[PDB]
Amino acid sequence: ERGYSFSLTTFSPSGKLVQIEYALAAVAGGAPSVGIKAANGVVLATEKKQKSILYDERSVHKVEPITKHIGLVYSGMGPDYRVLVHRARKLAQQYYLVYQEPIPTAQLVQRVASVMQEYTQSGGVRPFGVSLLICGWNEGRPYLFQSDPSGAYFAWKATAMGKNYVNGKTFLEKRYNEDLELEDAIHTAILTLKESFEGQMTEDNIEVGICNEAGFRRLTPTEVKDYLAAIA
Amino acid sequence: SSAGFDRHITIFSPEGRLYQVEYAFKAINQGGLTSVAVRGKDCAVIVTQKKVPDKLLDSSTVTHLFKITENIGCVMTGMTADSRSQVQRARYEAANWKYKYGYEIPVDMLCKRIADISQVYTQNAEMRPLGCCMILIGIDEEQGPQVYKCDPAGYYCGFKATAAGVKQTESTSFLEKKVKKKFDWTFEQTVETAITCLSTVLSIDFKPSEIEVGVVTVENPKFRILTEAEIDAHLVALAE
Amino acid sequence: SRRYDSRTTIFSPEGRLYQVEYAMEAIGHAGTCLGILANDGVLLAAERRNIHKLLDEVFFSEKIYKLNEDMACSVAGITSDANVLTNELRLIAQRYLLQYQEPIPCEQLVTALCDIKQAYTQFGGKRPFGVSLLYIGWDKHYGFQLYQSDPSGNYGGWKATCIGNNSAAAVSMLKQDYKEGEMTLKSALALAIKVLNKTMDVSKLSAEKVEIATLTRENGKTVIRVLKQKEVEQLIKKHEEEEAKAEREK
Amino acid sequence: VQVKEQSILELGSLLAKTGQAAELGGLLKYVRPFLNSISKAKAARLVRSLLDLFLDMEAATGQEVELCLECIEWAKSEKRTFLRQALEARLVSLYFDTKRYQEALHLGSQLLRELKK
Amino acid sequence: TGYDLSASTFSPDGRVFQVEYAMKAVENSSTAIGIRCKDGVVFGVEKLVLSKLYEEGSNKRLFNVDRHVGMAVAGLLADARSLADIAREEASNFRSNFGYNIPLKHLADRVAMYVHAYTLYSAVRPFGCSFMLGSYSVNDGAQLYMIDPSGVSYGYWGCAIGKARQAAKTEIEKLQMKEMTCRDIVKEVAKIIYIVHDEVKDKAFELELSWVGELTNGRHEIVPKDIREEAEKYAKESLK
Repeated sequence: ERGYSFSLTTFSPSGKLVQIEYALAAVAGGAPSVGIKAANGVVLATEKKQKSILYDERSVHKVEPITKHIGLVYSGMGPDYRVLVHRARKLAQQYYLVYQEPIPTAQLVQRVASVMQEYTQSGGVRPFGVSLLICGWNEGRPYLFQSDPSGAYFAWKATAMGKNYVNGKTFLEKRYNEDLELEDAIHTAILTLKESFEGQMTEDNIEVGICNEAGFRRLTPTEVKDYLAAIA
Repeated sequence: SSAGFDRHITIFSPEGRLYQVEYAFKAINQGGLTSVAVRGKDCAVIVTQKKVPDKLLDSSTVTHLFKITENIGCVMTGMTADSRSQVQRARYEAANWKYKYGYEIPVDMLCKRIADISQVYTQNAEMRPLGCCMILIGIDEEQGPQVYKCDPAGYYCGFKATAAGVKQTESTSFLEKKVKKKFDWTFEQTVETAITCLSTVLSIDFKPSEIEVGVVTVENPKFRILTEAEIDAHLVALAE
Repeated sequence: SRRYDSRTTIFSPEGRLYQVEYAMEAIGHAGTCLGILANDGVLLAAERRNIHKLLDEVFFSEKIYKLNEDMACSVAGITSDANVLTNELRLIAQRYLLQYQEPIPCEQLVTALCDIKQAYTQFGGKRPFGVSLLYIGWDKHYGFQLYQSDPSGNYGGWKATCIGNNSAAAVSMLKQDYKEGEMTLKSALALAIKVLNKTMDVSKLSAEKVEIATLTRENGKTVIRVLKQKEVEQLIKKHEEEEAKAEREK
Repeated sequence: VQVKEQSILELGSLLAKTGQAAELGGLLKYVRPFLNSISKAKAARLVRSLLDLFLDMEAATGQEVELCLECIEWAKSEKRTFLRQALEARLVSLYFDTKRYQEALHLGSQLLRELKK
Repeated sequence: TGYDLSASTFSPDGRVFQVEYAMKAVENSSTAIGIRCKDGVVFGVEKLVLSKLYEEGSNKRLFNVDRHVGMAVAGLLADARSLADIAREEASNFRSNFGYNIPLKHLADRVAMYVHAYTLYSAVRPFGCSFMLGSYSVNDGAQLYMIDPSGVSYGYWGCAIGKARQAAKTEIEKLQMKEMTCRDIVKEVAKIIYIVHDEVKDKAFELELSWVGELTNGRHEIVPKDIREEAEKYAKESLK
C-alpha cells in the first residue's frame, strides 16, 4: 500500500505549532511522577492505581531498565511508552556492538530525542504523547534528563511531572538542596508524592527506582512497605 | 471542543483527546453479546452465550471460541470479520515464535505482540482501528493459570475475573462482590460462579443448548471445549 | 486524501508564500543573539532563556556549537531543528575534508546548508525548518568572516548583526555607533555589553543570564574560547562605573 | 534473621505491658552492635518503635536522658536529618518534665532556625 | 455530516456507513436460492429478460469455481466476475502447493479474508456482491456456505438472497429438507420460485438450475434440459 506523504503539523498565522501544544495538554493529564538526585544516586518515584481489585498489580511495570545502569519512567499516554522503550533498547544494542562499551547516558538521550523530533515532521503521522525521565550513573557523577514531545531536552536537579506539576516544583524548591543521601531523597520523594496521592498509600500503589554506582534496579514491595512505614 | 479534522481521523483534539479510537469502544457493543472469564486455584474457565434466531441456519458453525494453540485458548467480541482476522494473525505469530526460538510461547508475550501490532492503527491517519476485543487463557509453568485481555486501543492487561460485552459494568460489580469474600476456589466452584454470574446478570434460567464453555486445568493442559452432556451435568448439579 | 491535505508548497494570489513568512514570525520571539567583528577575533553574544533555579549546567555550552576546527555557530528558534541542522552540516564539512585534505572555506559550507534548507520550499509538501542562525570563522582566503542564514534560504555577509526579538533596536544602535577597521578585541566587548543592556528589560545584567564566545587567531591554533563567569562581572561593573561617570559629566 | 527482629519487637511489647523499664534499657543496649547488619529502613523503624515504647511509660530517673542523647548521636552518625530533628523535639519536650531551666531553652532556640528553613 | 464519505471513519455512534450502502446496493438484485439435500445441494436462479434482442444463455449468474465447487452470485456483475476469478486462482494455487482438492472450510475462509481486506483503507471501495458456495464430497457430505460483502461467511441448511429473500425463506422453512434425496427437490425449487415476483413487476423471466452431489460422482454441472422441462411443467400447477 502507501501512506499520505504530507505533514499533519503546520505553522499557524501566529507562528506556533498547534499539534505540539495539544500533545503537551494530553501529557499534563497523566499520572504524577517525581525525580531527585543527591550526590550519590538518583531516585525515580511514580504512582500507579488499578481501577478495582480485579486487576493484577504485579503483571505490568512502570519503571523499565534499558540496560544495567539506565532507568526510565514516563508520564502521559500508555501504549506509546512501549514503542519508545523498544527503540531505546535497540539503540543501546547497536552502540554496544560498535564500540564494545556501555552507552553513555547523554548519547542515548540525544538519540531518543532525535527519533521523537523526527516523528513530528514526516507525513501522515501524529506526534507521541508522553514525557520521559531518564536516569543513569556513569563515571561517578549521576545524571538526570527529561525529554519532550517536541524533541527538546533539559538537565535537572529535581523535577516533577504529570498532574499538579507546578505544586511539585514549588514544593521541591523549598526542600531540595545539593547534599543529601539516597535514603533522605527517598523520604522526600514519598513526602512530595503524598501531596496529590490517594487517601491511604499502600506498598503496591507506588513504584520506586534507585540508581547508584552499583547499578539500576527496581525496589521490591517489601522494602517499599518498610520505607512507607516510619514516615509520614 | 473540536477544531478541524479531529473528528474524522486520529489526531489530538484541543483538550488532548482523540475520538476516532473511543468510537471503537462503543462499536464493540454492536454484537449484543457478553462473555465472562474466571481464574481459579488450578484452572481457568471461559463462558459465553450463543443465539441462533433461525432454524435454517446451521448451529454447528456459530462458535466464538477458537483454538489458538494446543495450550492457549481465546474468545472474541464485536465485529466478526475483524475478530477472525485477529485470530489469523495470532495463529501465525505463535507458529513463528515456535519456529524461531525452539520452545513454546508464553501467553503474555503473545498478548504484547498483538497489542503492539494493533497500536499502529491509532498512529497513522489512513487506517481504521479494528473494533474487536480479545480474551486469552493459558497455563504457564511455575505460574499456573493466566487470563489476559486486549483492547483496540493497544492496552493489554492481566486479570483475575473479566467480562466483555454489553453488560460489562454490573457483571464486574457482581464478580468483585463475590471475590471480596476470599473463599477457596476449586473447579466446580469456579464453573458454578462463572455460570451464575451470567445467569443473574441476564436473568434467563437457560438450557444446555444456549451457552458455550471452555476450560483449562493442570491435569491435561490441552484446551478443550465441554460437550453438551457434561454441560447439562454441571447445570443440573448447580440447581440442588 | 486530497481533502485532508494542507498544500504547504503552492503560491498565493499576492505573490508571496505563507509558510516561510509564518516561520519568520515564529523566529521573532525566543531568544536574542548578536555578532560583531572588527579586528583579530570575532565575538558572539547570546541571551540565555532557561534560567530556572534547578538546572544542572552540563555540556559546557548552552547555545554555542562547534562545527569544525575553526567554525562556530549560534542558533535561534526551535531547538530540535537546530540539533538536526548542526548534525547535518557537521558531516558536510567532514566529507569535504575527506575529499580534498584541506579545511573547508566558510562560504561553501554556508551555501551548501542553505541549498538543503531551500530544497523544502519548492517540492515535497513538508513543513519547513523554522531556524535562523549565525556563522563565525576564519580561513586563509579572506581572514575572519561572519554570516547569517534564513529559513527562506538566502544569506549574506555582515559586519555586525542581531537576530533576537528586539533585533530592530540592536541594529539601529549598532549602525549609530561603529567604526570600520579600528575596533580591537577590547572595545567590541564593551559595545556588546551596552547593546545587551539596552535590549533586555532586566537591568544590572546578571552574569548568569548572558553568554559570550570569542574566536582569536594563533600561529597554528585558531583557539576558540568560552570565557567563564569569573570575568564577566568586572566587565559589567566597569561598564556601570564608566556610564555613571559619563552621565555625571552631563 | 528477620525472625530475630520480630521476636525482639514482641518481647519489647510484652516487657512494656508488664510494667518495668530496666529490662527495656538492657534490650536497647543489647542490639546496638547488631543493628549495623540489616537494612536502614528496618533499623530506623526498630529504633523508633523501641524509643516511643520506652518513653511513653513512667519516669525512671536513671534512664530517661542518656538514651535520647545516644539516639541523637547515632542519628547524627547515620546522617538522617528528619530522624534527628524529631528526636530533638522529643528530647526538648522531655527536659521540661524533669524541671530543667536552661537545657530546655537553648535547644529550642537552636532548633527554631533549622525548622524555619 | 461527512462521516459517510470514507471507509475509514467511524460515525459518532460507532459504525461504518459505506458498507451499509453496499448492502443497500445488493438488495436490488433479482433473487437466488440454494438448499442442501441428503446427498448434495441444489441452486436456483431466476433471470429476468430485459428485451427480446438478447440471446438465451447470456450472462450466466451460475458460475463454476472448481472441478467440484460451484458458486451463485447476486449484485453487480463485474465485481462478481472478479471474485470468481480470484477464487479460481486461489483454488488452483492450493491444489498445486499441497496436492489434493481444497475443502470448503478453507476456500470459503480465504475468499472471505480477501473480501474483508477492502473495508479498512480509504484508497479502495468495498465490494458489492453477495454469493453462495456449494459442494459435495464422499468423505465430507454436502457443504453450503454464504458470504456477504461486509466479509461474513456462515453455513446454512438453506438460504436466499436478493429482493424477496425473506418471502422465499418463509416457504423454504416449511419444507422438511432434512430427509429426502435431491431428486425431487428440483420440483419444489421450481415451485418456490414461481410463487414470487408477481407478473405485475415484470413480464417474463427464465430459470437457471445447477446440480452437484453423489448423483454426479462429484462433478458439478447444469441440469439436463428434459429434467428442467418436467420441473417447470410441475411448477406451473400453482395457479390452482
